[PDB]
Amino acid sequence: AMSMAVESTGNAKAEAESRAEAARIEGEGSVLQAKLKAQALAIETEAELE
Amino acid sequence: RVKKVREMELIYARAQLELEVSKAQQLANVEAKKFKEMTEALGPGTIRDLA
Repeated sequence: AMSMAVESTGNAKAEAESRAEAARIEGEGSVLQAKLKAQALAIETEAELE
Repeated sequence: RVKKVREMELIYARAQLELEVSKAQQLANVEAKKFKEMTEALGPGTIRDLA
């Protein structure tokens, strides 16, 4: 029982930390997409402003 | 981005403001002094009988 218990806990922490680390860096990805697509829209309509 | 373009729509609408303003303003001067001279050259009793 405890054998396949640690089996199951690791086996699910597997498909867990997978999507988890993917989430980490897809998130910091959108973080800099934010900082950037900011300066995109921020000055598109700064020239179009004028 | 939105701030700058719409603060400009501010200045542009200030412009379009003054355009419509003096548009109707001097159209008003037009028609008002039109009917001014109309009824003044008419005369009080003349227009009274005409109506």
